Amino acid sequence: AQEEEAEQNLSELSGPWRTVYIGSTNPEKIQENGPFRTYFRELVFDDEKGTVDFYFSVKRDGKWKNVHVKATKQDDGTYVADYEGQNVFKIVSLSRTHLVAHNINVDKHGQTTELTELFVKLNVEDEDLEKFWKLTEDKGIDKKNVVNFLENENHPHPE
Amino acid sequence: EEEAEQNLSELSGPWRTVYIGSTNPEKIQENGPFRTYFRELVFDDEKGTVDFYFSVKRDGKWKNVHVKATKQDDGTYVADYEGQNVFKIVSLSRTHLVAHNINVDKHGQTTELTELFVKLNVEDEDLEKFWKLTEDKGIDKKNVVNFLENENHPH
Ligand SMILES: O=C(c1ccccc1)c1ccccc1
Ligand SMILES: O=C(c1ccccc1)c1ccccc1
Repeated sequence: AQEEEAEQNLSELSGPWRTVYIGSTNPEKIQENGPFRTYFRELVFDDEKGTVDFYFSVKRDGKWKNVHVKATKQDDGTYVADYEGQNVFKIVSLSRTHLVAHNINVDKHGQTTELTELFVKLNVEDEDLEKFWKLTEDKGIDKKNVVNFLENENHPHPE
Repeated sequence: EEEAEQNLSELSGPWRTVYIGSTNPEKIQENGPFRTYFRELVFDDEKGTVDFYFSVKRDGKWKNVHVKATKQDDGTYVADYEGQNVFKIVSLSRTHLVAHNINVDKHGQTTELTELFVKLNVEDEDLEKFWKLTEDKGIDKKNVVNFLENENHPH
């Protein structure tokens, strides 16, 4: 026989995530204007369809682009996705706080690039959200006069 | 299983704004001085100060701003930024900060703000796992980009 089915409950991990480090066997891919110099914003895991949606930003041709990629899991355990070629992505380490992954990309010219990455989750606990809303209510502030900086398109540029 | 010793200076590092509320909506609307995107906070126990590093859009352009707040005997902080500010920390832990700020501008107008900020924690064991994986794939350390420091020092 082989290995047995892997238990999964990644739905919980969905939410805002950020890029910490990305390594590459080909520096061109992550250098300025590179296709994989990706600033993550959000990750959504769906245990039913067995997919992962990536929402990130990349600067291309001097302009900033918000990209949405959808990855599909395989019996293999790895995920496949189309972005600047074909990608085979593997989650090496995962938890409520971090994600260490390895990705293999083959561009249109058949060039194979291997990338490693570390991403961290921006966790907002319910207890702390309640403390904010109560405080906000005590100061007589209208829910309408509250801005969400986690999901706002009008944000600073890292480069 | 181990955890770093808890210290105030241990709270220093990359922080992000989650929510900001204002009694005066104009202060946090686009081009408002308090629509602040936090980058880093630096706490200093000995000196009784907190250094704020954030970005704010003004006249269609992003500005990086640094503000140093000083603690008072009553535990609150004072800071000079678009008038005088009295900053109060309502709840603080390794992962979150809830604060109340009172601001009085150069015209005598008072605005009361509330905010929820979160810290971006990078654990030592997670960094090691990343570096072990990176070397396993024969990736040179100079072929690695630090995205966190780019976002913390934008332009
Ligand atoms: O930005 C990555 C990526 C972006 C879009 C599709 C697949 C992967 C990536 C980089 C390094 C490791 C793992 C994933
Ligand atoms: O922008 C804030 C601020 C920035 C610099 C000095 C004082 C206050 C702030 C926002 C929300 C809650 C508490 C304080």
